Amino acid sequence: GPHMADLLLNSTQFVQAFTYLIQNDKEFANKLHKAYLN
Amino acid sequence: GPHMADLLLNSTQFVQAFTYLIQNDKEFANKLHKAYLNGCSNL
Amino acid sequence: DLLLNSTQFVQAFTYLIQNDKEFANKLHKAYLNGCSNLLLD
Repeated sequence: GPHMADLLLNSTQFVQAFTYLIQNDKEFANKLHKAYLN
Repeated sequence: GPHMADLLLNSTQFVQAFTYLIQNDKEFANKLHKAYLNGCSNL
Repeated sequence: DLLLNSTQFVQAFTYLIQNDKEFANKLHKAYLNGCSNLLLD
């Protein structure tokens, strides 16, 4: 039984999934800076 | 409870929910921010 | 290195996820994968 609350984007598992993604995606920061400009 | 699988967000709903959460949830935003910094300095 | 602050980052991220479809989908796949683990155990 995963809970209804466990599937919210801000739950542990997802934050973990996202931060891992962001922290490790080499291009992410460029994509991010280039996007402050625009 | 209900059938959890039915909570599954499509890519458009996903972008809506994320935007909302990153804009109104300080904890959420800061964790993503720190992942950004770390990424920067690590890479 | 620019190094945005958390105010600047939210704005940039919000913009990114709304406009760069490649990146949004990447996050969305991350999310689906998390969902899969949870739901299909």
